[PDB]
Amino acid sequence: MTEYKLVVVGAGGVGKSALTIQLIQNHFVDEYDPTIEDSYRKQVVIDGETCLLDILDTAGREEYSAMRDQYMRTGEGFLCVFAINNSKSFADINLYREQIKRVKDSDDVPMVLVGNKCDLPTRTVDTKQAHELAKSYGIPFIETSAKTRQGVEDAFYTLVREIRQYRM
Amino acid sequence: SNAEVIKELNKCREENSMRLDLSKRSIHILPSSIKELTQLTELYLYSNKLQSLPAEVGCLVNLMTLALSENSLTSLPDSLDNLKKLRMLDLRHNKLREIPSVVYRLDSLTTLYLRFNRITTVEKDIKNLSKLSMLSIRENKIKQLPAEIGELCNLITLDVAHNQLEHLPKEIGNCTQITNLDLQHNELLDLPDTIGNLSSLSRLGLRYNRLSAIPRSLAKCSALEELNLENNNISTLPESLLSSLVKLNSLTLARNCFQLYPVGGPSQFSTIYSLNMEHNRINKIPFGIFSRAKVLSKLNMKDNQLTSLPLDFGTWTSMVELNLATNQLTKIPEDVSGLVSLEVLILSNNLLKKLPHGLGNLRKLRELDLEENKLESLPNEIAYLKDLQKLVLTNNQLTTLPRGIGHLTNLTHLGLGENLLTHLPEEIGTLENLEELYLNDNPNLHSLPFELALCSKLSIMSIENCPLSHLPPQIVAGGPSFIIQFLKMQG
Ligand SMILES: Nc1nc2c(ncn2[C@@H]2O[C@H](COP(=O)(O)OP(=O)(O)OP(=O)(O)O)[C@@H](O)[C@H]2O)c(=O)[nH]1
Ligand SMILES: [Mg+2]
Repeated sequence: MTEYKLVVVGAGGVGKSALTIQLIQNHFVDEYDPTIEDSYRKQVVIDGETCLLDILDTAGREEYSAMRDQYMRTGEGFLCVFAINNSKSFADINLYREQIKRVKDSDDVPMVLVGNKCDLPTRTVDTKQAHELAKSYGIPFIETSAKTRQGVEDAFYTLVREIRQYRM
Repeated sequence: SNAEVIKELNKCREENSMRLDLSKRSIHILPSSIKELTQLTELYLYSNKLQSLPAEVGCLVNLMTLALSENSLTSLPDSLDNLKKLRMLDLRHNKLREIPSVVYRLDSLTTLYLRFNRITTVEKDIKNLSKLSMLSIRENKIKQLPAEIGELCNLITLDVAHNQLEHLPKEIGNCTQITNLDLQHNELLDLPDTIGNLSSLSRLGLRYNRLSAIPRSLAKCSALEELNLENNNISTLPESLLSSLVKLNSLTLARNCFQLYPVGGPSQFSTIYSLNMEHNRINKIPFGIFSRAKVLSKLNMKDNQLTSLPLDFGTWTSMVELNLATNQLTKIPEDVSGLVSLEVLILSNNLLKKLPHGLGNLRKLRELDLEENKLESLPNEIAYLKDLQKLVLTNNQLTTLPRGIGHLTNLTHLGLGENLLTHLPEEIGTLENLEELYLNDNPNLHSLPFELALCSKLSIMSIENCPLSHLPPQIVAGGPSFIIQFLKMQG
């Protein structure tokens, strides 16, 4: 069957592991355990297609982020994740996109901007900024919440659709 | 298979690529022909079946990244000294009983992952790897760290979680650049006082140890965002500790010997959004202890010695989730009506005979658990909990439900098991979103209301050990769907 190699990048603590496990195991991880790397293979049906998702959960902290270039080099689509209560993580979004564009050596790379932790009552990132930023990249933007599962399927499935457009 | 292994080695040197990726190829023995690939700067061999590395790998002098995670290596070739430019060494998920002697000689290493191994010794030669910024020996069998740990003055993260450390060498206070120190799931009996030197320390894992106290010098780690001391032998906190951690988001003193609240007054909870104190011996919550905790939204007092609540407990207006399970509470005060921002209220395993009429003022309440109490009656005011979705009343003395129970238009879970209950109200039919109705172990329930069929989404239901003698024995012998269709007929 068809496979989609997905990579989740973003600053440390934004929710990359909680989003993946929410999609893969249908539950919210409350504890924080920093990631070096974690890989998953999960079968799912998107828009009628039975396909296999190959999710690579990368590191956000820099000291953990050794070998981040190689993980990005093999991925086909990227979830660029930031937390809406962490303005530093949203500023880093442009750094992750440029690092992806250079390791893949391509201008168009299937990519989706993700704003996590929308369940939180107070935020520090303007949704108007994220829509504007993703618009200038040519990629979609999706507000998610790994605690309430809001938008979690939307994020990964939209990325898969962006990979289809690339292959087709 | 092996066909791609030897042929892609020639493919690498023909392309003259500075990167070889032989991962997930089930490789058992790396062929010696890799000595020709001296232009390599990255060699990825993770997720294979290697048990040893060939000596010829020591020819790759230009190597900077060596990924050997998820293998079965027990040592490394002593010829790896020639890799004088190696930066990161990933050896996690292997079978090492000690750090290979050659790794203590790779003084250019900045990143070293030894996670998930059987390592028992950290030699004093670890001081040679002083350019390290990340040292992860998580999930090993290490019982002691040498004092030479203090010469890794570039460390940002020291991950020694899931080991058997009984003491931390006091020289740890010399790794000033540390922001992440993970010591959880060990056997620490105390902590060195020099821990206050790590002024950049923002994340400190101490849970699941044997600590009996916290050094007062921890007040110098004012960058800490979370203090989680779960599962220890601590009873008090040093003077002006919690007030000093001006960036603390959550405090977790669960599973300890706290018989009283920590001293400091209300000024020590002015920054936490959460507070977990479950599984202790606290006999009273101090009056006014939360008069300055204006962001505290979650409180957990489960499994303690609380027999009553403070008089100003009704002023906890910023509380969203409150857990008072497993205590000796005999009464809920009427002042509970002031907690208008409460969304989850857990009161299971207490001595509650009845509930106050002010309970109906919890407009935001979404989940109410009262399992294993002594409830003789429900207050009529439960009808005004418009936002309630889960009500757990299992194991009580309830004989009747208030007829207003049908006003719970958002109720989806109703647990009425292990009660007396002579009957359900006819107003049960207005519970539109009801989905789970547990009625098991009700020896007095000889009938079911005919209006129950109006609950369209009612899928899960248990009726084991219920007489239901007014209903036919053949209908009740079937199951939930049998009585589901039976009630639709007569109506
Ligand atoms: N309220 C809320 N908290 C979240 C959400 N997602 C993650 N968290 C919390 O944020 C913390 C970070 O979670 P992770 O998913 O491990 O963050 P990360 O991206 O994997 O961090 P790194 O491993 O360092 O890259 C965790 O403690 C979670 O409990 C969310 O959607 N809502
Ligand atoms: Mg992670």
